Amino acid sequence: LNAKVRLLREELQLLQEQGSYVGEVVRAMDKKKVLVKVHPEGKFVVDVDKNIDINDVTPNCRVALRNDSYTLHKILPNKVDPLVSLMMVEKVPDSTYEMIGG
Amino acid sequence: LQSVGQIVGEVLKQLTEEKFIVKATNGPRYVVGCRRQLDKSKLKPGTRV
Amino acid sequence: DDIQQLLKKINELTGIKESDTGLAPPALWDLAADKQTLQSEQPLQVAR
Amino acid sequence: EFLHAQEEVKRIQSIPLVIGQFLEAVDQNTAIVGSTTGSNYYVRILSTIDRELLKPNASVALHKHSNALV
Amino acid sequence: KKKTKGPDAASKLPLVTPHTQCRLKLLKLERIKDYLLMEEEFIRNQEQMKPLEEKQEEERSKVDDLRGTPMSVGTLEEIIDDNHAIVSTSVGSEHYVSILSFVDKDLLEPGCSVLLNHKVHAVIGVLMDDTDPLVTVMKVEKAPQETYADIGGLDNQIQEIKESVELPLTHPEYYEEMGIKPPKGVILYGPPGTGKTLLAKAVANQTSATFLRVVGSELIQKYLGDGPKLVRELFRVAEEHAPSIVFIDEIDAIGTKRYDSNSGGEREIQRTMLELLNQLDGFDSRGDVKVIMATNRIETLDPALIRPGRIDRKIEFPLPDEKTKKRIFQIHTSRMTLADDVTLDDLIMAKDDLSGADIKAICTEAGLMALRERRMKVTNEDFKKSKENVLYKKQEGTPEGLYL
Amino acid sequence: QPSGNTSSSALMQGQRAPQKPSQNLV
Ligand SMILES: Nc1ncnc2c1ncn2[C@@H]1O[C@H](COP(=O)(O)OP(=O)(O)OP(=O)(O)O)[C@@H](O)[C@H]1O
Ligand SMILES: [Mg+2]
Repeated sequence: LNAKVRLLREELQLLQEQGSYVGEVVRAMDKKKVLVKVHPEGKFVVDVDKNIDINDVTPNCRVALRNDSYTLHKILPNKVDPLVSLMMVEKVPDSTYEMIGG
Repeated sequence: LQSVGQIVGEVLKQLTEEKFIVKATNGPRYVVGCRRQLDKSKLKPGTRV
Repeated sequence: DDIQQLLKKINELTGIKESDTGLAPPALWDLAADKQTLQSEQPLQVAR
Repeated sequence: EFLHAQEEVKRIQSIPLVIGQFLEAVDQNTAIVGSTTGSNYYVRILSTIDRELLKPNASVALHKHSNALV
Repeated sequence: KKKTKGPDAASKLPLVTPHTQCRLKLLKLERIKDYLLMEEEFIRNQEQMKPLEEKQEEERSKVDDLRGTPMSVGTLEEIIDDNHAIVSTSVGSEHYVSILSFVDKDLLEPGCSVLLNHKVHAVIGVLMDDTDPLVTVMKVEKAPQETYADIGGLDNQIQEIKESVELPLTHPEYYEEMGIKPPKGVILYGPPGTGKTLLAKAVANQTSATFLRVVGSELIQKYLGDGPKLVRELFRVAEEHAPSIVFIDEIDAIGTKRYDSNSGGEREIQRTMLELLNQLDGFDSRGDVKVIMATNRIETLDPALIRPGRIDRKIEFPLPDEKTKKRIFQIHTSRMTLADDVTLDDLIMAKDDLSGADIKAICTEAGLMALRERRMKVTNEDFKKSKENVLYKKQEGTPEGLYL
Repeated sequence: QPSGNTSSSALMQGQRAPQKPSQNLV
């Protein structure tokens, strides 16, 4: 019982948190600086945190920026447009292969 | 002198007995409730609010 | 196979350098950095 | 104490919140959603919503202040 | 000095000249591998045994903190007074900001991007370069694999294009003595499936200048002002670099007759075409840039793109004759194991209408049909089946010999 | 002359918002 309530309390604690922006990288820079392009508008030069190495960073990727002070947060799945839903059939409850006949 | 001004928008569909989806003129849309004594029968989709 | 793999590795181990901020020689900075540049952010305003 | 904690967690979405639209899911309890005001965001998700309803796109609810997905 | 050669070539070493399972190749690639491992080891020791570091001069951190941590990028537009320039942000909001020291007040010029602070919004630096990731991506850096050895015999065309794009670089003594400007524009036209892109690949494989490659229906954006600006930046980045060359493929998507009609999007297409047309040969200068432009139908082009002065040489690729078919067959089946029975004479002479890609497909189909019955060596009947059973869609004409 | 035509698009300019000034003048 104690473990269960502790877990729930911690989750509630975490939900009280601020969001973050997502940004496109155009190129890295020297001495821990990146050049990013925030979605609404802007062209910023931002700093990385301690848990990410620059060599992970390459042009045209998605990074998360802390909204409080514009720092690199992490690197996340690369871009795609909205039209991928109709593409890549995900389940195939389809016909078999032997009912063709001829 | 103490009035406030208010946003004008339109009711989209009704969602549940107390929840409505509404949209501003040029802002985003929102999910909202409806006030005390407000005769909800009038709240047809498309009405001005 | 391992040729191309080590190619990938050797190219990643290389990135770039910039030195493109336009900073002047330190003599031009003078001690003006503290004296008036520090005393220039707060006194003025943007004035659109 | 457990009862009281559930009581607090219940009143986290009974708020006049905003509609976004789902964009992508990265891993468990985390996603990327673009709000109707532009400004594409990246936020946790609540621990009680069913997962298999949000693959390609959807009308999702976003907390007014924290942008937490509900 | 401009950005210089900026060469684009991996091209490690091709010598696999044995082209079989011989020892020479094994020892040679052994040498290649051990040199590459040696260089990797050197760079590891270079990065591992660095003992010296202070790198702050007790003031670099001072300048770093004086400027804000999340610096933003803006566009200078005027400089009315010293220490009081005027800049603007993205949204077009100007601000009468100040100019601080520690910024070389030499290289700033109206229209150049600058680095600005947040809280006070003054100018704190200059951004050296700004190229969007739609033009740097067009560039090539790993050369494609082919070379002149694979071409099936086009001596006239090869010699022509070599005098066009390659010769003025290596041996530029003659042209000055004669007093001529070498040609700058080339069109490659003809039926489909003949080799127009092979010469592009082969030229890009062996060169010394920068190579830029663009496909036709890509110079188009929807915001009414991006097309022509992107074209202008393309030519700017080409010219600031080395003696580069640009390859525009499948043009007819861009240039077609410039007529007058109703819709605004088509007006945008025409506007972009016309901007490129100016860029290539307009007012004062052109620079040291060559342009190759490839298409499979030519009559539907605007007469203003083709006139000499803008495009100086036109090169037609015709269907192969019986001399060339033997060369093509000899090339595409070189690395094939093959039986003593077959004679390519019958295949080349029986038909009189086919092209390079067609020959390649015949080769692969025949080899696969030989595999079908659990064999490796190829025989004559396999080639017969390959030619006749598929690889032929048909057409009709001149019925029943009205002429005799 | 029937129509199957198309067109381009201009952007939406309205994007700016005010922000709290943080001048430090004594
Ligand atoms: N003379 C030749 N020697 C060797 N290979 C050839 C020759 N002519 C054609 N080929 C073959 O043709 C193909 C090259 O494509 P090609 O350059 O003909 O296309 P294209 O003319 O650009 O066609 P499209 O109109 O489809 O774009 C390769 O498979 C190449 O092997
Ligand atoms: Mg082609």
